[PDB]
Amino acid sequence: AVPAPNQQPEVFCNQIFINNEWHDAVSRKTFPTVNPSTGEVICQVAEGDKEDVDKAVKAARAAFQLGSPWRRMDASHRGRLLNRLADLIERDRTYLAALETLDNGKPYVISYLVDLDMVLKCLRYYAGWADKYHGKTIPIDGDFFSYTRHEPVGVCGQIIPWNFPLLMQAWKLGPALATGNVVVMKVAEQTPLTALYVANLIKEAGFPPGVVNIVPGFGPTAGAAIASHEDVDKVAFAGSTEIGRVIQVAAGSSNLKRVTLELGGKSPNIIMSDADMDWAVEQAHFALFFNQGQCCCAGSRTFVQEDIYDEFVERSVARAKSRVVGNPFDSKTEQGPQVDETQFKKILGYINTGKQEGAKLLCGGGIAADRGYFIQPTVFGDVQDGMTIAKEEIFGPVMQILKFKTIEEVVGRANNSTYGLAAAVFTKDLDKANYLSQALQAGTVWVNCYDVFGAQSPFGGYKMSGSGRELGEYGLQAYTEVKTVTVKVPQKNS
Amino acid sequence: AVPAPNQQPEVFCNQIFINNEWHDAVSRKTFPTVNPSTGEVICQVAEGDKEDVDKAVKAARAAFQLGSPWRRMDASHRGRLLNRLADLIERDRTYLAALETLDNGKPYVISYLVDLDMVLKCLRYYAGWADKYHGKTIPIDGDFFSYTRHEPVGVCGQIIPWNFPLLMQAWKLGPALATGNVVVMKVAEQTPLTALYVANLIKEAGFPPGVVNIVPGFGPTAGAAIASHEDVDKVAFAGSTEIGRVIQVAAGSSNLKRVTLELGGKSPNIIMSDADMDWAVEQAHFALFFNQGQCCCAGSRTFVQEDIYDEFVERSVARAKSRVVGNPFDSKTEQGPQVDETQFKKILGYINTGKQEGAKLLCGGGIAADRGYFIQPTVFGDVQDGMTIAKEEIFGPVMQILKFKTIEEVVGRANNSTYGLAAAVFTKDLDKANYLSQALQAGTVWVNCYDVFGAQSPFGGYKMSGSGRELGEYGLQAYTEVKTVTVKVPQKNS
Amino acid sequence: AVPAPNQQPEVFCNQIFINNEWHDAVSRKTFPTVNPSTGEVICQVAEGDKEDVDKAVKAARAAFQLGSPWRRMDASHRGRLLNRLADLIERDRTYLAALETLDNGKPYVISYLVDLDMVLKCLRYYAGWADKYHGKTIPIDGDFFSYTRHEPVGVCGQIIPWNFPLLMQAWKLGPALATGNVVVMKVAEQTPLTALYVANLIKEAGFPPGVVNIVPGFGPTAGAAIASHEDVDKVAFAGSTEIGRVIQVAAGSSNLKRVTLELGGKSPNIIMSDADMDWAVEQAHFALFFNQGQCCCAGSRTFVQEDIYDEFVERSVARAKSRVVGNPFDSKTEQGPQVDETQFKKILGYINTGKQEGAKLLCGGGIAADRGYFIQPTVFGDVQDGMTIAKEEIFGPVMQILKFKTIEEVVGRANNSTYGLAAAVFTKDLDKANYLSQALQAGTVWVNCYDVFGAQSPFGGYKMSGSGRELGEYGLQAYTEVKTVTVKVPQKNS
Amino acid sequence: AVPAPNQQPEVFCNQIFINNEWHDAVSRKTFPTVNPSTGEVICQVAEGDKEDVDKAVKAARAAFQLGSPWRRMDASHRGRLLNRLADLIERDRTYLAALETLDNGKPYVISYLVDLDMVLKCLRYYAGWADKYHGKTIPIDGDFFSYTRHEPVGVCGQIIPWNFPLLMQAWKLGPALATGNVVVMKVAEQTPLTALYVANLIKEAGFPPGVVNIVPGFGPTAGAAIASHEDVDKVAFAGSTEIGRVIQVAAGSSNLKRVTLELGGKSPNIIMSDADMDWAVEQAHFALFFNQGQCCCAGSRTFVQEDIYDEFVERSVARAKSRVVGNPFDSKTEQGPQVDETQFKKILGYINTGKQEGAKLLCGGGIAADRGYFIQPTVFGDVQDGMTIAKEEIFGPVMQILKFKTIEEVVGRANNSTYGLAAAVFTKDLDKANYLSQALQAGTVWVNCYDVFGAQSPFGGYKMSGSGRELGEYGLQAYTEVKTVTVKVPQKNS
Ligand SMILES: NC(=O)c1ccc[n+]([C@@H]2O[C@H](COP(=O)([O-])OP(=O)(O)OC[C@H]3O[C@@H](n4cnc5c(N)ncnc54)[C@H](O)[C@@H]3O)[C@@H](O)[C@H]2O)c1
Ligand SMILES: [Mg+2]
Ligand SMILES: [Mg+2]
Ligand SMILES: [Mg+2]
Ligand SMILES: [Mg+2]
Ligand code: NA
Ligand code: NA
Ligand code: NA
Ligand code: NA
Repeated sequence: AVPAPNQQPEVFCNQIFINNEWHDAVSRKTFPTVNPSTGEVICQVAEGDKEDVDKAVKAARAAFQLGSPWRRMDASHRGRLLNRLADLIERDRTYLAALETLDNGKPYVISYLVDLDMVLKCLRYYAGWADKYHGKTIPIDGDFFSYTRHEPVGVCGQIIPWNFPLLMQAWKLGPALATGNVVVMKVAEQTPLTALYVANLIKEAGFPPGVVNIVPGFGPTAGAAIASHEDVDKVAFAGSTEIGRVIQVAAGSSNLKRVTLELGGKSPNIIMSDADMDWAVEQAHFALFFNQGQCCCAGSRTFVQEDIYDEFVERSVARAKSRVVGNPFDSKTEQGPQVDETQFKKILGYINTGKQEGAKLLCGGGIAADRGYFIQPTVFGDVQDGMTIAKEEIFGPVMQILKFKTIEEVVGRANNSTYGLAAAVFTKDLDKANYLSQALQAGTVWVNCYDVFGAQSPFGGYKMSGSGRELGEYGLQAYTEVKTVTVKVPQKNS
Repeated sequence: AVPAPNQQPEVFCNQIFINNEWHDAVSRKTFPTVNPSTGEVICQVAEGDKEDVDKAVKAARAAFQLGSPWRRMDASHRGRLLNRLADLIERDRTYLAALETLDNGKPYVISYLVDLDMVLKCLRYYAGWADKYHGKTIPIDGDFFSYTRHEPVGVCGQIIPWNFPLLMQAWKLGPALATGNVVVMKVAEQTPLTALYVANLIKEAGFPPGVVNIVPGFGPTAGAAIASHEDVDKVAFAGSTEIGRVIQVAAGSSNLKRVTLELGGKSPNIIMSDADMDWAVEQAHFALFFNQGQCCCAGSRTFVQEDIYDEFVERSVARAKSRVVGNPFDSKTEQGPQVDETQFKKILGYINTGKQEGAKLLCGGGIAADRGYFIQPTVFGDVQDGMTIAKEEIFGPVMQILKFKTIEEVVGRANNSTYGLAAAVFTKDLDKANYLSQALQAGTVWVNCYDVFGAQSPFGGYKMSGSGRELGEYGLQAYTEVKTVTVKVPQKNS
Repeated sequence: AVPAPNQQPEVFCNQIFINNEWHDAVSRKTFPTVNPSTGEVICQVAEGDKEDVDKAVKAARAAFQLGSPWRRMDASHRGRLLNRLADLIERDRTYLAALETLDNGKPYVISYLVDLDMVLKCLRYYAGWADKYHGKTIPIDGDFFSYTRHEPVGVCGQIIPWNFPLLMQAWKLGPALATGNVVVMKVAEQTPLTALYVANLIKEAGFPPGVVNIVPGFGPTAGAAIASHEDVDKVAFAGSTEIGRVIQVAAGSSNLKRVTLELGGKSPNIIMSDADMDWAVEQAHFALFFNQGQCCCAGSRTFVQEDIYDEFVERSVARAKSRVVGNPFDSKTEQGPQVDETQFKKILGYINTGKQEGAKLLCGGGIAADRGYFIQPTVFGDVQDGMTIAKEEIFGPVMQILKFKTIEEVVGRANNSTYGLAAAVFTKDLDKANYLSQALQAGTVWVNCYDVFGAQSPFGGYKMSGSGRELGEYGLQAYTEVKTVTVKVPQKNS
Repeated sequence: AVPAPNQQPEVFCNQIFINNEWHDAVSRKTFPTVNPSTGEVICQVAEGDKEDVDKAVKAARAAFQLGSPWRRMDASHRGRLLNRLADLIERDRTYLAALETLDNGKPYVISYLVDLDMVLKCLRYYAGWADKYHGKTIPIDGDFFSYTRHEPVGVCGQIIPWNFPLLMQAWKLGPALATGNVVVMKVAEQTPLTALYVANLIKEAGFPPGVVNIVPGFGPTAGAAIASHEDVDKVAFAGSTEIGRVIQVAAGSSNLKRVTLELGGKSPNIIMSDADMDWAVEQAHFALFFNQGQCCCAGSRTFVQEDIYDEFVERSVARAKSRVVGNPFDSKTEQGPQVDETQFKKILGYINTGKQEGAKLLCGGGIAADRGYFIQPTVFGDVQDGMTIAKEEIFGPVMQILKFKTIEEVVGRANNSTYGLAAAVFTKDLDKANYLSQALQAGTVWVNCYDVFGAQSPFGGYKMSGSGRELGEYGLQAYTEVKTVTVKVPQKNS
């Protein structure tokens, strides 16, 4: 059951979070964050820049000093603290879900039942990892005792996007804190509010000052300051490919900090002719339109086998037409607005391109309301591989349907991409399922499902969709620095 | 025993190795490689460049295609092929040890008993890993079966330095081939010969064409072409910090290939007053002077507790004065020449630097012979933390001895460095050992020993000494791309 | 701080727990449980036998059926329930600590600060494992996909002793429940009360009926019924070597159920001449006297190097004399009574044997009070390896101090035992600690400490002290049945 | 190709193997081993008894002493020695195959291409494990460093059966030796010869004296001596359920040695109506008839969906009717004789019972030759779950075919067995494959294949088919004893 939202939740936190305290920017500058449903300013937010990052990194560095409360704390107690954070987030769930919706635009029902659930499950999962990521004892040649310590990497810069503000925060904080790192987080200018409120809960949970610092602000300013910082040990970036490149170059040009990236995709969703029709149609709809189409791994190339194409297309158009666009706080609403005017206008431009390049417009194609950034659920049929809308990440409610004949054809066409974040296969055949799931060059392959995230199972890109993995045990790798200790012993025995 | 060397081994391979075949550069250009003991040209070698790299990468890509012999091959069979390569290397051990000495300058006894031994152990270790690096089955929420595939990362560019030509080749090839990758290797222009001979053995072992491709040539040409290549999935680099940066920048500016790095160090070797004096002196000598000082993890800061400083220095100077410099094919020789003229001059520069900034010249400090690139074993005493010779990698037979009072003091001074590749502690005390091994910010901490490498134990840098780890199970992480497969099932049960 | 105890806590649960309900024994029989401080009956408890075990196993089996709530439950939710259970135990901590003291005899301060803390930590540790114990994907030869499912073993019979009633229940429930198993637990007749109260909390926590079943009763009846049962898949037993044998025999004679055992010990505690004297003496006191001497891994052979023997003994005797025996509810009490009259009499008999065989009685030797099962802290000096008190587990406040000369000697003497549960080494020397910890034939070796249990570190016997390990990741092995699934695929690729 | 066999290979080894030397039985008694194809004696073999076992155990215990060659040997070198043993077995492959066939009865082509191949692959697989089975470093609470040593279990008794003499030896020796254990092996009285020759190869490979000891002889004599021995640390037994009980009982009644068992099966092979008919018929035939039906995990309940029952049965009969029985040395022979007269008679007895209990005899059912233990490939139709031949392991060329309607029905019928060694599923449907592999209570589930063994994938029984797993990483668990070392440190940091 979903509790009634406060459709205008109060903002308590809108500043820079350093040493468990709230600070204005050194410059005293602020920036507006907008409600995408109305285009109205919610409030002002402190505009962190390089000087503010510097304060945060110093705070983080001090928290990480040998002998500090956070360094000496039992690993099991890091788990306790993550679990306490989860509880606090659960206590403030109704509030946080409404705040998420206000700033981001996604339906409140979804914020509550999906985002907040996943946030809670991610943190509780990683709480369990805190005291279980063992190093090794190693049967080295000669008279030595050799072992590894799994130590934290240190000061971790974490730059996150706007599409799942709370969940992305949890994805980054969970594994970092489980392994005893400290954090300087740069949240998206489009959606700083919920992450800032969680910083209040981080302090309430009992985390030592400087363990988590949050600098709201812009990319080329606050973001780049972190990526280029001489005392940040590790950077994790989620967002556009373009800025992914900027991050890796910044790391190379500065102190050679360790780097992981989660970037976009143009993920293919493959519907074989022996698929369950109703299930396939609904899941393809979900795969594309989920979160206003603002999902890294959106199924934005829907490949359909020729024998079922006409039927699949018909049922897909009908479903897009029935999809309820409106006020995210209304319980009927399935699709809220796009995050901002920039994305709003980029999506419309993609639709213009789709039309002019000869794809068949089957429904939508225009603005869904005269207020806020609402776009009609749009479906293009007879899409070809060379078309812009088949190549570029649109990040909106714009569906691409492409026809194919053979299993070998679809494999090569799905893989003919410099992206490789995810892929999906809809089929009842065992061999086809296994053939495709092996042959597909993607970080995740869903079979008869889509967008199934589990804190237990890793996620990340092939090719230019990123590097490294998040979630599961693998999510701990990039947050661990490995030390070998090799000790001379009187006489080594098995 | 050691078999008598051929002091003038014949060169059989001096071209570019692609698809198991020997090729001239497209340009037909060649470059001389020099014997550092005599300063004379050994032979000419094909000068690979961008167009040659492109050929090598295309061949590697072809060998990596789905359904190729190398992709279809049983994992256990990759292990078989690695064990065979090792057998052939051992067959040619005496020849290869001489050729290594000729091209590189290190003592033949060392080439034979150390380098070649470690090459064999590395390959045989990784052979064993071929069919054991499991993925996971994962108890994900909901009605799903979730698992991961550990796939190869793909086309792997490997750019290696000159200080351990054969050993670096093996450190790179072992884990890459064990996990089913394909390789484009750029060997050092100073030392191309031994690795080109190994390529012949790679063909003899039965490796499919395109699996290993070797392009000798220079850095800004051949190496930069690998680093910037749009179809190289992963690059591994070992060398200078300067070029490390370039590599990471080129990776970021191109296709976001995955990057691991092994760079310099200024590793602290800490001698507590309770250490075994005779042992610590001899091991501190080895820690610095091993391989003409040309070791990434050389113990180039010798911190000695004040109570034993005077005696420690006296004994170190006598040991350095006794160290035999000469023809590396002569069995009495402890120390051969530096690798080339560039390094020779660089080291002479650092020696003069040390004298100018007021470090106490205790022995050596000059050119050791007329022909070749021989330098006297040199010891500086009363070295201070702020001195350039205390901060910068010298990569020559130049020893720094520093004085400290307390264990807390020495931790801070050892850690005060942008480098963090290795460290060592000499002590009889349980608590001192554990306190320091924990506190030292280094990839490897040796206790009462130095330069102890096991194929089983990982090695790599903290901070600007690099990122990632080689050797052990950890050496397989960077050579693996992870894929999650999540499958809808009728009813998930435990 | 420690909350004031209720010295007469009320009993709410004293029946058989099956399907989340309380039941009398089918025979309607009850047995008294006694307060060992007074010798007086606390209450009657339902006396379970074969008929009751049969009901419990059937409930367990039904709860374990494919498609049941417990089988379908997300592994992450099993973790939620374990965490909920821990929260509930924490809510009732002061009550549970007082009931533990009432029934067992251990000091309330210790029940509260140690046992209850460890219980909480054990369950919260295993909660985190629930969704993390991955199976494998395996690169088998040929055109196959091969993986392992880690399934629960099934119906687990758990027979637990009286010395740490709540803690042993947690050691058993944590791993078994985290892995999705179902339990029939036979608690000790001396200490059934606290475990029965926890069953109320298991129900309250929301564990499906039949998942945990608890049958109080005697050993030859209820316990043997579990061991011999044709539908119990796995038995874990903790107690005497003698009953350990009965268990393994019963399992081989019935259905070949899987068996793990934790049995007695005669663990050596080795004090080298370079040990810290004050610390060594205090820790050797703790090592022996902890929990009224009633600890499986009690340090019951104190080997002291001859040069420090005289002083060590003198201080140990002083410490044993100052040790406060009395009412376990009084804050000053260090030592409570022994658990029952049988143990009481057995210990006094072992004291007699010590006097008879010519060990030097240095303090204690008799009863400490005229009411309750209290025994004086007793120290024997000059113990010899052949004496009964040096060979057999006494399980009481009786300390054996033995003299040795060399490290080689003490290794042989320490390992000359059919037991091998634990051992310790007290020394400042790095090499001695490494030499000894390698050489000692024991499941746990402590260095400069004793009785350091962590939920993270495994615990278990060598030789006749048992088999298999509890705690840590290893504690899940016995609760897992492994299934290989091997699937034909069109064409296997790496 | 397959090299021509020597049809009367010479026996070089027929004694007891202790300390790398050949010994007569203390009693000087011998027993004959018979060629099952002719019924004639091959040679006499030393008849080992209790006293011979005592000698062997003492040799093994001496080899296992701390500081011995076997104990001090580098883990990597144990690997080298396993690899050398494999090389020697391959050298002698053609002879061993012929000798295997002479003593066992299986076709020479199978001996050469299957058994010998698998032996080589198993030994080489485990050679790679030797230096890779790491212990753990553990982030325990408090100021402690805690780690685990993976030490060998010790003296391992290994009692093996007669169906895969050479393969079972490798399955036991591979993991035991990889982890540094020592072995007392008791080979089957029916097939002692090939194992004794391998012992000669174990000496040639360089294994220290006492590391592997082999005692030929009878079960209630030599086998029981091993199971009851006070100085054997671990027993592994493969054979009947009946003796499996005896082994577990003896372990319990003696020194509480660790026990793993691999016992019988009545494995279900389930053919869904959507299976590939031609493939399933052939694989069902293989599943049952392989190795003269003498396979632990034989597909001895063939469940066939009603819609395809008639055709499947017809095709099965045609294949059984044309299966070539004859001289195992003839290239065309698919099926040799049963191993001995006792087996011969028991199988014919089961054929009688099958007829008597109302199963439809469709082909075969009698003796195939007038000398040797040759039985006609026999197929029973319309088998019911209640029939003896549906319940008991026949271990011969006797196929049972049962009819089913629904997937839910077949699950209950398959699992209604005290056995659970293996199962198979033949279907083209994704969901049915996943539904069944999860639901079936068996240690291995094959999908669209059968008898797919890989050194990489674990094998072992559920229920009364045994406990523990052989092969893969899992096969090392039983050969490892875990030691925790927990060290007090001045100040624990992450
Ligand atoms: N699953 C298998 O791998 C397997 C193997 C062989 C036999 N079997 C089953 O057992 C039946 C009879 O065969 P079997 O009698 O040759 O097998 P078995 O179980 O009696 O003997 C197997 C091994 O154990 C030894 N052994 C026999 N009695 C022993 C005892 N009392 N104590 C210790 N060791 C003892 C034997 O010498 C042999 O080495 C067959 O029909 C078959 O069903 C199963
Ligand atoms: Mg941008
Ligand atoms: Mg350079
Ligand atoms: Mg008893
Ligand atoms: Mg028998
Ligand atoms: Na906003
Ligand atoms: Na050279
Ligand atoms: Na009691
Ligand atoms: Na025989």
